[PDB]
Amino acid sequence: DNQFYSVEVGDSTFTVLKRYQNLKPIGSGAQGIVCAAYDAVLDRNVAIKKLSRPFQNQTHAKRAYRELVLMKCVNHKNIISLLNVFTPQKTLEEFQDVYLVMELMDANLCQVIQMELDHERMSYLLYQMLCGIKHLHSAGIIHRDLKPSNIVVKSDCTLKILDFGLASFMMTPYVVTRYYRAPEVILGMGYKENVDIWSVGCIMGEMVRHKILFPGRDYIDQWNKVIEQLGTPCPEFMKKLQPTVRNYVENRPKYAGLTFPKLFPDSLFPADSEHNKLKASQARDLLSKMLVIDPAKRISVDDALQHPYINVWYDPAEVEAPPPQQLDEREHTIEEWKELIYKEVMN
Ligand SMILES: O=C1c2ccccc2-c2n[nH]c3cccc1c23
Repeated sequence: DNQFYSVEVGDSTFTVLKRYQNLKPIGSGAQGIVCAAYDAVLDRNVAIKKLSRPFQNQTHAKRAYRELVLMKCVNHKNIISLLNVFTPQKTLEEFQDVYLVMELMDANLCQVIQMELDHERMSYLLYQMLCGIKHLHSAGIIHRDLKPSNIVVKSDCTLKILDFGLASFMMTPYVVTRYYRAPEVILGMGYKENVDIWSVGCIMGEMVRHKILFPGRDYIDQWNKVIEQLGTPCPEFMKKLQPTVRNYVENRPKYAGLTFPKLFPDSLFPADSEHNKLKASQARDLLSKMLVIDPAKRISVDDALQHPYINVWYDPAEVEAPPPQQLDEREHTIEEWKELIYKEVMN
């Protein structure tokens, strides 16, 4: 009595439990391919993500295992919830693919970016974003890899962050995105919680300009786009850079960097009225507090959530609450990773 059936979607095959019906493509990325589907058991729509051979490389396998262990433990209204996990393969020897069933959303942030939002929507999206980051932080997790493709939303303006971020060489088709990586994390500097504020900043700025703030072919080219617009960091900051780095950085063409009002003119914001003009200045202020090269001066999540522009949706229940009560860290080989993932999936 088999409980699986296969269907073609995109240029790949999905083999799932019969409960999942009428699958339909909805995008793809690095971690894998995703589908939309109706779940007859729960009588609702779900998102089904297929991880093909997650154990193929160390990093890829650590990501899968981690996301899998944390997706069952944490449970915040802004973190994507895992509904079910399964593999069609029935023995460790044959074990190949893993399927994650999650709540279905209507679009990722890349799409939202392509459009304009009113101050009310934009601030709400940002509120939920920072709120999710605060929950992760209080659980000892610091993302460090927040980007628009990792965030999804629904029509009712609800938002959820997908993966849990970062914890070897790679040549796979997976892009080398790093446009959203904080400066300190780039120049090998150490980092802290507020390292995520920089990403939110890049994302917020991108939702306003509708363009990647810092387009960089390579981590070297990116640093330029950063300095050009934001200007060169203060000497003190440099004193904090490693010799090998402070050298390259301090010998890099200096820059004044365009002011914030210029970087985010009133034309990118609704200037309908005084209320909107006032809201546009408060957004600009928030951006100038998050897009700070030197983290020492960059605002924190708790402060960002109190910012006038965001404060509007504050709620002491969704912010200050008791976070969740197996955390690996040892490197393993492909084979060990495959059994670890398999045992996890099989429980
Ligand atoms: O990539 C998407 C995605 C992309 C566009 C629209 C909805 C979703 C969506 N809804 N739930 C999940 C769970 C994981 C990934 C994704 C989703």
